[PDB]
Amino acid sequence: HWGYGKHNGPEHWHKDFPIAKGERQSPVDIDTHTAKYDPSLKPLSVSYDQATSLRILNNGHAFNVEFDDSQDKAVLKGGPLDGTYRLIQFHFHWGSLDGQGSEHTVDKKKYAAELHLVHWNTKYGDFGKAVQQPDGLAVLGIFLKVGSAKPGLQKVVDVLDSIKTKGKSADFTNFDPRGLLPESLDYWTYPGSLTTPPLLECVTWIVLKEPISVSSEQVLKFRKLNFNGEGEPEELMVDNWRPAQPLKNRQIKASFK
Ligand SMILES: Cc1ccc(O)c(S)c1
Ligand SMILES: [Zn+2]
Repeated sequence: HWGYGKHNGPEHWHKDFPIAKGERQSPVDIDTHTAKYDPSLKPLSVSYDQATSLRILNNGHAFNVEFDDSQDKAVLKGGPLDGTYRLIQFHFHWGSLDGQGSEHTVDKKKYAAELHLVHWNTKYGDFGKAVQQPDGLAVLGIFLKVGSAKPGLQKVVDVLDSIKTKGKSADFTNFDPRGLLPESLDYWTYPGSLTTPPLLECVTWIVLKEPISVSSEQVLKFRKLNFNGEGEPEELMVDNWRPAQPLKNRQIKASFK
């Protein structure tokens, strides 16, 4: 099945998921000079004060920090969005080397990793019905660069050794995703897709301009995770990013001058 290696990586995914060569695939390169400022974008509203994390899971492709999305807590609205989108999980994509890892790129620059905070449009009732709709998801994408540590990330880094391999989970309560956000909410936005199979075209992407800084030791610990299950040959969970896809008939809009 699918993954990130030579035989089952991004160049292969189209055979099981033909939408891989669709009209609104993600990620894309963000050409900052041609992304036009849109003064009709309303400001972005991230309301994470009542977020309830539950668990962290190694799914064999990344790790997910999962949230209780059974009530009106942890919502994203405003910006380009009509309505309210509820946080369900976040995960990262990262590299084997600090010079690569992000899925979106900014004027072809690759960051060391990228955070995806995944939210579903509450008008569709749950995640599974929302990924059947073209406006079902909003993903807040945040770039990571290597420099100073991100103190708000440490509780995640410290739990990773308990979920080394595919299928492992760990209780992960009371984690506050506000500690993963940069100062500014200036962003670029465009219509796209999941960047992993099943590659569904449901996503309004909101990619923050300001990266967060994480330390070299924090990212090194992401790179000790494993794609394989326990008892299987070790394959380090690194380079779980899809490269940029054709922009096709899309415009990227900037929230800022
Ligand atoms: C499950 C899932 C939801 C949203 C996403 O952007 C990605 S990459 C994966
Ligand atoms: Zn992702």
